[PDB]
Amino acid sequence: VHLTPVEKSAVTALWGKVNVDEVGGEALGRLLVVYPWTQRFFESFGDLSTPDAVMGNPKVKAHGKKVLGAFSDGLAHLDNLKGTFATLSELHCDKLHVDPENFRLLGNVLVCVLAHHFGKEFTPPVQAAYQKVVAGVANALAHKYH
Amino acid sequence: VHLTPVEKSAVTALWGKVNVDEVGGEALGRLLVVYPWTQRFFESFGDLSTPDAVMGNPKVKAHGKKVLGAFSDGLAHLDNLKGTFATLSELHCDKLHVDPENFRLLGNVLVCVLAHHFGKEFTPPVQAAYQKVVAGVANALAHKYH
Amino acid sequence: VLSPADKTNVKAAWGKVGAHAGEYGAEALERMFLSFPTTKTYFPHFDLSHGSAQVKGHGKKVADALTNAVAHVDDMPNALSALSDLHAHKLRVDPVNFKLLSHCLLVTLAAHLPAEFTPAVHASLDKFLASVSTVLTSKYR
Amino acid sequence: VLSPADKTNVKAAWGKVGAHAGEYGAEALERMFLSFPTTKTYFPHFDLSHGSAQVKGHGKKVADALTNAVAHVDDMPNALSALSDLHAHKLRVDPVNFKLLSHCLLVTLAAHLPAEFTPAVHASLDKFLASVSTVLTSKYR
Ligand code: HEM
Ligand code: HEM
Ligand code: HEM
Ligand code: HEM
Repeated sequence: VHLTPVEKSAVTALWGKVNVDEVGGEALGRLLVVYPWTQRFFESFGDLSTPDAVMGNPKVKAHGKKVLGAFSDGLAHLDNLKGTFATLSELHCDKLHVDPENFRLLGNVLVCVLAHHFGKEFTPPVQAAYQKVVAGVANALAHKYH
Repeated sequence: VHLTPVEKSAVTALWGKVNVDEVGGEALGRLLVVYPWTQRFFESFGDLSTPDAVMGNPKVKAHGKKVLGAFSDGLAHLDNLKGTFATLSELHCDKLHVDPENFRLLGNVLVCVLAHHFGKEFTPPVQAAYQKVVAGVANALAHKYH
Repeated sequence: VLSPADKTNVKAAWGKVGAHAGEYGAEALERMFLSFPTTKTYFPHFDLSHGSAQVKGHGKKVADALTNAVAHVDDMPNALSALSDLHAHKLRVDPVNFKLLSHCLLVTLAAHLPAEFTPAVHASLDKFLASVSTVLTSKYR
Repeated sequence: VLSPADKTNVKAAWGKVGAHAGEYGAEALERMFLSFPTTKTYFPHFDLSHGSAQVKGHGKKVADALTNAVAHVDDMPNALSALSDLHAHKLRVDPVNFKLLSHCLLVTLAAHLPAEFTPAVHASLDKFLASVSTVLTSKYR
């Protein structure tokens, strides 16, 4: 996907105000709650039967922080998404067997978390930029699937 | 776009036996029949109330020939789909106001039509080559949207 | 399917939306037109510039339709009858677009409801919006 | 929704598939794996080679469920209740993939039923596969 200079700037400026630990846990947890079929990759995380069980699960939080730490690295190089995520793309396909569609579901959940988190600061232009980024990361991550 | 020489020879060899007039009318006709909301752009064509009305309609056959004729022109320039369809992309957006989703629906209908017309020749690997072509063409036509 | 917990979650959140229905609907449309430019192909006759009174007016109508849906969460198909036909046979909006508006409605709600936009309410709202869209695209063919 | 003509077209088309249902089931699966590689993520334990006894075996099961769906076309939800639960609670295949398999099934029938795959039958089958997919995704959330 192509990001214009304004879009890239909108994305990183705001990301600088983000607490990756907290947001990572919110996003991954709300993913498992809103789209239940995603729990299939995390049966070993423990109890995920309820929203409160999912949200308070320490493994969910630890994992959210990890996926977002990698997401964060990709944001630092918006012009090289494919290359940055090439190895993880192979991993998710060959080792993890994760359907790329899950990358897109997490993307939209992330945008909702940022909106909830930032309130009026998450303006339409800022959201539009995040939607491009989120679609770009999902594409980069699904790029090595065969 | 991204086609292995084997896939390119495949797409090419099969397209050389295609009579765009016949398959064009077939493909656009089936689009309008299977996905009726696509008729929203062809009110001037007249009666499209029944499969028989759509299929025998002269304007439907005419537009089908044109569309498939342009598609055929894209196959002769697989090295530059975006460059080749740039003008048509702006046109479908600004003048015609066609939701890009339609190109994807037409691509899938066309694959079914090639399967129907060719039978056993349309092997699973030939289909995969065509799925990429059809997706690439749709992306080239949606690139100037804004 | 919408469970009793879903129904109470949607009702409570929309109750909070209240008199902001119209403005949230207008905001959702602007976020949609900006984030997913292709949706604009359905409004070629609209003044789609920033702050358009036409987008605002439409936002109110879309808002009112949803308030009505919440009020008839038990039998939406019969409450959204005229609108389903409208979109299916007059407007002919490709089904893929309903997901886009729903996403933008959720973001707008998240941005305005800090207290009530909990993971569970978020799940209920998403389920609700998918059902409304299912009712609206039920007569396409 | 499925009209009488739809039900009539499905039954006519499927009845012609007959004893070939298993083979077509396997061909659609193979076309899916090749055209849409992401679908293979749900079959990591499978032998996905061309001619795989395992793909042939799975194709037969899918074909049997469809033959059963056609037989109880009027009461698909109840008829497919257990398969719906399986996908919703155990397999948990993302909804998007159902459209990919449906397309490949349709491509397989087209390649095998020259005379039967008319525009009207094509539409009816697409609607049929869509209803089946919807039933199988009814219990996800
Ligand atoms: C923004 C997209 C995402 C990024 C950047 C990402 C990144 C990562 C990273 C850094 C790892 C660790 C790899 C290693 O151990 O070397 C990983 C593991 C994993 N990811 Fe992703 N991920 C993302 C989305 C997803 C999604 C959507 C799911 C599925 C719903 C998922 C499921 C997994 C699983 C099951 C693991 C293995 C965890 C374990 O070892 O227990 N990931 N991911
Ligand atoms: C492979 C995809 C397609 C190609 C290559 C294509 C090509 C064309 C061409 C060459 C024209 C004439 C442009 C001019 O000189 O004014 C055209 C017009 C048009 N196309 Fe597209 N098109 C495609 C898909 C679609 C689809 C799927 C629809 C909508 C369901 C659509 C709707 C239209 C309409 C409304 C016109 C105007 C027809 C008229 O003037 O009567 N096109 N297209
Ligand atoms: C969440 C679902 C939606 C709701 C509740 C909704 C509601 C409405 C309402 C209340 C109307 C006015 C009907 C009347 O005049 O009585 C309408 C019109 C319309 N809708 Fe929908 N709509 C929805 C989704 C969509 C989507 C996704 C699009 C396209 C991106 C769309 C495009 C249109 C268009 C083109 C009109 C005509 C507007 C005009 O010309 O004034 N709608 N909708
Ligand atoms: C046309 C709709 C579908 C039908 C009728 C269908 C049918 C079936 C049937 C009958 C089984 C065998 C159940 C058993 O072992 O008792 C099954 C299993 C399964 N289906 Fe579905 N299914 C559908 C779509 C899909 C799609 C889209 C995917 C994913 C790409 C999928 C993935 C699976 C998987 C992974 C299994 C387990 C196979 C194994 O581990 O041996 N299904 N399905």
